[PDB]
Amino acid sequence: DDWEIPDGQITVGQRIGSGSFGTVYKGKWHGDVAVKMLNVTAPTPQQLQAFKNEVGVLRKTRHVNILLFMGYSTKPQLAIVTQWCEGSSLYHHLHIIETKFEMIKLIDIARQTAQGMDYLHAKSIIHRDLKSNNIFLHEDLTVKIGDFGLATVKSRSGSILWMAPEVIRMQDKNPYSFQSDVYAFGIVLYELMTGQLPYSNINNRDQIIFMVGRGYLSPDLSKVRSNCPKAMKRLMAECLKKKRDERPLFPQILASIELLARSLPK
Amino acid sequence: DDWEIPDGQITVGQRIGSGSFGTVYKGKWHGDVAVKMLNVTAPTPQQLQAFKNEVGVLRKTRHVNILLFMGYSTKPQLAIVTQWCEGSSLYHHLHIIETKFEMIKLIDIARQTAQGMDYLHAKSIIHRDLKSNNIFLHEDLTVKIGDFGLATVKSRWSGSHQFEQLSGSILWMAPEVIRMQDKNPYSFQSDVYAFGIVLYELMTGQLPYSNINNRDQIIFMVGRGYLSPDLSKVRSNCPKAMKRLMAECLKKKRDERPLFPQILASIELLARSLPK
Ligand SMILES: CCCS(=O)(=O)Nc1ccc(F)c(NC(=O)c2csc3c(N)ncnc23)c1F
Ligand SMILES: CCCS(=O)(=O)Nc1ccc(F)c(NC(=O)c2csc3c(N)ncnc23)c1F
Repeated sequence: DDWEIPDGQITVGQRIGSGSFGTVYKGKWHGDVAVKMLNVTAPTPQQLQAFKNEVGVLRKTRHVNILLFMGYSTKPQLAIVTQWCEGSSLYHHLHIIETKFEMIKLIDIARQTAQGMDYLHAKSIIHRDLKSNNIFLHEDLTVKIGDFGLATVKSRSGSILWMAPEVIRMQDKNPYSFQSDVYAFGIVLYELMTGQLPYSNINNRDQIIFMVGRGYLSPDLSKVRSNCPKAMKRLMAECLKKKRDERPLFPQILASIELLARSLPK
Repeated sequence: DDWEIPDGQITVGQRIGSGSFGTVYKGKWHGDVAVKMLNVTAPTPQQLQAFKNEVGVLRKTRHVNILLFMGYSTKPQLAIVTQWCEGSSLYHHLHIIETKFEMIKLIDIARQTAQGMDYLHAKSIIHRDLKSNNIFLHEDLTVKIGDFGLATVKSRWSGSHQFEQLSGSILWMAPEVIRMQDKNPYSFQSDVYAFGIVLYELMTGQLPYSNINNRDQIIFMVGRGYLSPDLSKVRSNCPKAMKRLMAECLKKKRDERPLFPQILASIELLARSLPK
């Protein structure tokens, strides 16, 4: 049972992650691992207690498209250990190196991503930050969705682009529904289908923020490339719906992504 | 938490597992899965209870080189559900479709297999049936070790699954195991021995004792120590450290066999001694 990983066992190496929420280092623990060290130095329950509970959510995940939670540290620091992934994140492929994907592959990344989310949701987990930076291309073929945990350890800016309007207008207590995630997905669809971040012709974040939340600005669905199937535009539009209850849930989304997939190379 | 998958959620499809201890099917449940259905025709509380225990073992595993356990069913029949791997088993590649692997790749397959084994052991689980059919090459480049699951349940239900799967792996059995000298011959080391055999498979592209068609004799001879894998068949470009590690691994005397942490060190060492 308990995934406590006693000190001395994990070797820490090369560094990668910034901000708060933690620092991420590439590690070694029965092979190459990833270690996200929260660096929130010396808790102190019930801060300690909260982390143990946050871990509880992670252990509920077992899926090819969800990042493999392997264990957590308490001693050296508070930390979570996951599988390490070769290749780069989708945000990197698309908007940093500009890897041009074949239309067939693009549809597939989407396919897997929806696959993973459907799972997350079926297991009552709201990601609350689905974006192409948290979608990893492992060996550049398999999709691993990460950073969906530790909402709560953050309860006790700059992924605005994926925020649904209800989320964006920091309005009520909990904007986060499955459909909040669906909308974010929509944005990532638009990402794949146009190899671009939305609203790139507006240089004023607050303006984006204001408009998105009011439904005056929305992503420009006509920047999809020609070899992109008509039905993809139809689904993007469905996930991107400003009223949340107009958005499909994932199983239904999944269905559309499959149906339209095996009408493409034929 | 608890992993029981409620009825009729899973979609069974292609039959793949022959086997008299139930069938492996390619399934669908949140994407492609593998479903192994025990089809010992309806328990019997509490075989059921012990079954659930066996999952306790499976849940303990969370490693890239261990076939991802995804959940279990009891509802229609008893079942274990895992990720579906694309690609084929190491058995299939070596012996059925005769894939010639790059020397670098082969050593890598060894490493991973060793890697996963190390972990498997570092969680006090003995495989008891390591062979190249239980080493799966997902996407042709990641080893997922499977079929180490329902140890006790298998060890203790009426049927010829108790027989077949012993016969099914005489080649990988350590001597200690071959001569049923007592109740428990199975060890970290017997696993190391079987691993030593897959090492042979990888380097020789062959099963051992390929020129001894009488299988009853194999059992006698190996148990007595008159027979062991012919290590002069290692393809001429195999690093000579790997040929030594092989020997080290296959030691007839169990306690001369190194354990995985150390094996892993050797494999990683001889890796660095090849491309550069
Ligand atoms: C099961 C996921 C738990 S979580 O907290 O929701 N996500 C989560 C937890 C710990 C991590 F190190 C990471 N990983 C990363 O941030 C990360 C950055 S690069 C990278 C990589 N090449 N392989 C694995 N993980 C990462 C997570 F994505
Ligand atoms: C760690 C998993 C539990 S276990 O009992 O050790 N192994 C185990 C349990 C249920 C399965 F369907 C399988 N899978 C198979 O037998 C199997 C045959 S082909 C195949 C494949 N392409 N991908 C996954 N699994 C399999 C297992 F290997």
